[PDB]
Amino acid sequence: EQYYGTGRRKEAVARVFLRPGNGKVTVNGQDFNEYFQGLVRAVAALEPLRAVDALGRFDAYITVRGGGKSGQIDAIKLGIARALVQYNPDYRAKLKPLGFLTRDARVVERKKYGKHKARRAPQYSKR
Amino acid sequence: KIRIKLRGFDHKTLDASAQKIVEAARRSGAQVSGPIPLPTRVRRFTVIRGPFKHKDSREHFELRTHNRLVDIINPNRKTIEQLMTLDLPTGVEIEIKT
Amino acid sequence: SLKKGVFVDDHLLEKVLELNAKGEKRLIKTWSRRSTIVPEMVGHTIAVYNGKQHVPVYITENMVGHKLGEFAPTRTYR
Amino acid sequence: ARKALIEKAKRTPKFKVRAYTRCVRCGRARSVYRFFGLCRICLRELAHKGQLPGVRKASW
Amino acid sequence: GNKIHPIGFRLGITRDWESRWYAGKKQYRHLLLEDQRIRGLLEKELYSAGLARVDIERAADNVAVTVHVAKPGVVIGRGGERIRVLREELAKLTGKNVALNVQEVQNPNLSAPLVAQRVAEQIERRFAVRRAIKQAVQRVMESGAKGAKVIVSGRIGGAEQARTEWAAQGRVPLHTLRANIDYGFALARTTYGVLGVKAYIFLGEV
Amino acid sequence: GKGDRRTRRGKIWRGTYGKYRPRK
Amino acid sequence: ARRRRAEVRQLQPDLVYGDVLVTAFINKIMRDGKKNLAARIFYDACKIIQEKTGQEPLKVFKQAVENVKPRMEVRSRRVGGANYQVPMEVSPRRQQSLALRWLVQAANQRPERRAAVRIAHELMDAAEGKGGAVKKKEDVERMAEANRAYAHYRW
RNA sequence: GUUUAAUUCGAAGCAACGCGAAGAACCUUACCAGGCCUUGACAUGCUAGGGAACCCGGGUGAAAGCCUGGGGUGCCCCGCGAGGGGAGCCCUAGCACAGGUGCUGCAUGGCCGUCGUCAGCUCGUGCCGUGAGGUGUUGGGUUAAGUCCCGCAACGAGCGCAACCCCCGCCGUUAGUUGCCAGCGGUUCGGCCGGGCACUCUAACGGGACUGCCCGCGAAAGCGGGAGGAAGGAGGGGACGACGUCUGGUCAGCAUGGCCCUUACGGCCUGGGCGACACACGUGCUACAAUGCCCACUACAAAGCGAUGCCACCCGGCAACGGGGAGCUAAUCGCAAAAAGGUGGGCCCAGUUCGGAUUGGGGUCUGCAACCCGACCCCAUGAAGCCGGAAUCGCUAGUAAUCGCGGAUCAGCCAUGCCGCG
Ligand SMILES: [Mg+2]
Ligand SMILES: [Mg+2]
Ligand SMILES: [Mg+2]
Ligand SMILES: [Mg+2]
Ligand SMILES: [Mg+2]
Repeated sequence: EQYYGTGRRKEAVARVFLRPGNGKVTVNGQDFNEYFQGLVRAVAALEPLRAVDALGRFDAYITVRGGGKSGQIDAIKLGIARALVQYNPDYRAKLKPLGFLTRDARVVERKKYGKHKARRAPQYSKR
Repeated sequence: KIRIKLRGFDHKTLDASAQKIVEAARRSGAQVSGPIPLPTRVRRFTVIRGPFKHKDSREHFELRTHNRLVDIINPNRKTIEQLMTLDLPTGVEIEIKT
Repeated sequence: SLKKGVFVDDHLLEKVLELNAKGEKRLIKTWSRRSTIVPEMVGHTIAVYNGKQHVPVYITENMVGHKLGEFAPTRTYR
Repeated sequence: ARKALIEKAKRTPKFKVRAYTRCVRCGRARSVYRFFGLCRICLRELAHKGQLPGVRKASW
Repeated sequence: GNKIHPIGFRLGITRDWESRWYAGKKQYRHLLLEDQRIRGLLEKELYSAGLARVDIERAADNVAVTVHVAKPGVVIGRGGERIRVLREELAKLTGKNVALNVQEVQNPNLSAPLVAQRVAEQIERRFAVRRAIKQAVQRVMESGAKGAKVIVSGRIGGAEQARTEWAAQGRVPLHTLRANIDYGFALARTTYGVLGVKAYIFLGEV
Repeated sequence: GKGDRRTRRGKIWRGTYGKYRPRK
Repeated sequence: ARRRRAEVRQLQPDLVYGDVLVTAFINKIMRDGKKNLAARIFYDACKIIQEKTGQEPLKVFKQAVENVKPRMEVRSRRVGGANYQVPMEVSPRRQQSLALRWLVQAANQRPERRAAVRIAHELMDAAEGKGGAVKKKEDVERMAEANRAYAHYRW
């Protein structure tokens, strides 16, 4: 009666749950409209709809789990498309060529000994 | 019913043991939900390689502790015999809680 | 910061309370410092070491919360 | 002061006032761990050896 | 000077530890405490037989100690007035389940320390280094081995200088994991002083 | 001396555990 | 940076308008790793010329851009046995990147207490040809095309 | 460097200078001053007196040390008995002795750094040369690379690059004390419950990426691609550091030759010192502000840690904190509140509601004890600081900057430095 999506970027977790509704899109309660009040990338989290000309259509339950805020958004920009394909699989050639169906993994670098912020070596003094 | 975890710094000695315990009941009594892998706990120790001035060039060690869990759903009076009978394990410690 | 309770070293009272069975003298040669300047003792002079010698001072009413180790300077530069 | 200081770290004299540590084999003062009782030296020259259970060399 | 401890690089894989037991939180040192003197007790008492390894089996209360020596005919005693009295006289510091083993050795000259043990023993006596290793790194390879390497350094000839030495034939891929190479730690107190006798013995793969 | 013996300055150099911190 | 000629990063276009050029500028004003805090300035400025006049804040943006992209410029280069400077044209991509960083750094100089004020002005004042970003633009050409005589290297 | 009595020693361009220190209030401590001890603070062995062992105390003495006291009196060769002996342990005397952070890293072992993650170091056969030796490793091209290709009197290999190891990107299974109304039944409408294991998450083994295919280019390796695929040409980090130079660094982590010290160059205590300051440099910390600064309200972590410890919570406290005490020997309990973020009001350019150095007074908070030589907080005092010369530093991607969260030694103690996390 619905389709599920997974979305992990920058070690974030945001369970994505698509249903065929009309206009309910919230997150753990709160309200995605106003959970994310004051953003800029906010519209960018729902992109695979206006790019498929189908925003005024389905509905979405959302669960997030930890992770970074932008990483919480950028992961949502996946589980949408990382759903639907189960019984709505023709949603591909107007996505992957345009370039959405990818994790874009960019995990941080760990701090390393003998350095500072992982790659900034200390000041160097020949004198 | 009775509760046991399994703690070992090496999963190979732990998983096998965890696979070993299942033999003394799951093939002695009712089915048992398989091992329950806890998130592995680490004791992360990084030490300066050098013995003197060279403070950098350090090297890192870990004393990982792999924790796993097994719960029996029907404590069978005959299977428990098969437990203590298994006095051939490995260098791993386990506890029994109620 | 001397909280609920103040202090002063033991043999000090040995070396300073016998100075009052008759309100006694002033001469002394001891070895403590971290003690508290005793409001009940603003009437003597106390031998306080520095590093090589004991350098004392006449005690004065105002000296209370401060420590006996301040009147004996150590790093001879000033 | 090699064989003269560790002995002090036994009798426990003055109050909780001089309670410090001491590596076993290396007998070294600081850089000692309360887990192994070994200086950062007297640990490696057994860690790399292997007399230190589960103490592999990290990697991540 | 580089190349960190090959075994120290092995360790957590291939060759497993020279001991074996889990330990709890605050009982680790408490067990390690007397665990080390167990080894330290024998590395000059059990020596005249060629010691190369000593496991430690524990889990709780009972301790099983297994030794790996090549010449057991003297550590065992004329009938037990050694191996069975070494156990009893071992609890005196650690009242534990006194257990022992003695694993045989079919080919001594294939364990890295035993060479370095033999070399230092041979180095102590006024012997020809360069031509006590050449014989050695050959009889290693002779005993079915397939690679070796035995480096020593110190006061060769007692001269004021201190050049190391070489004696090797074949492949010793130290940097590879599956190689399985044992490593020898020796020591030689001498007339002039202290030496440094090492040894690598490649063995196989997979 | 930030974080040592007898002043008042600052403790992002001395720590605080065991110092005066709650134990039991 | 000697052998292979590297790869130009390709950027995420804007959401509001439909052009990479927009994002190409908002990330440029971004400081201290503060991203949303920058698009306000831009879009708060956008929502001024909408009220200033019937000039769309984008369909004008690009004109001062083409009023800040120069043509030919100099470059310091060592020859002979001392130090001189060499002129040339301008790489088109560089011409673009040169413009943006020219634009933003003109903000903080403008005497404006708030924020987006520092933005739109240097944009607008350069929409006809009387802006700071124009001065520093032509000055290079003033420092460049005055060196027409260096006709041997050039390449 | 300067000085004090001591300001212990080492470290010396790149390889020293938030380095040995991941523990300079006393001890740590190695330095100074004074007091005292000399078979000891330690180990093995012998002789003699008293005694077993071992607990407790006092006077004095700064402490140590010195003197003294009460008890108590074991295990083995005899003898019930008055009484002989012995092993261990302790104190007092003679010893053998040990002991020293004393010296030489230019006498060493081990360990470490640099070149340097540079890409080189070589062998077997053959060939050229009387021979040492050369070739192979050189030439063109390519790459991170002696990586690889063409050619080449050379052809192959070993050490090294890589790869086999670890963490992340994807997925499958196993397994469900975290999680879940994604479907239902009670809900103080909390995942609290019944309940379930797809999903979340966790940790074991595995498939997967090999220029595999296709459109072209350069013969060749290789290149512009493109599709599929999560990722495509090494996907991105870790650990791994060859032959060898630096007669490199370390007798101060340790062992050790040789010289020396042994009534002290050994040992214990109180105090003082490495924090001393006309100066100068190294590495960092806040800034010198409107993308800014305060106040109130409103969400998201990743990792790490802890029972004789972590501290919810209740009250008290105008605050660091105090009394009581839930839970947790640990995916449960907690440390723990994360900041930038969003809303809303103020401040409208000022030396400022920017910054907190100094300093007066006042506090709680750990331990025998907090002046030189602790925080946090209150009333303030509120300095220079308006972007910095010659120069010079790191950084090619989730990197740079910015914002915050842990760990490691510990009775307290050098933890804004270090190592990890987001
Ligand atoms: Mg391995
Ligand atoms: Mg992916
Ligand atoms: Mg050297
Ligand atoms: Mg601040
Ligand atoms: Mg407050």
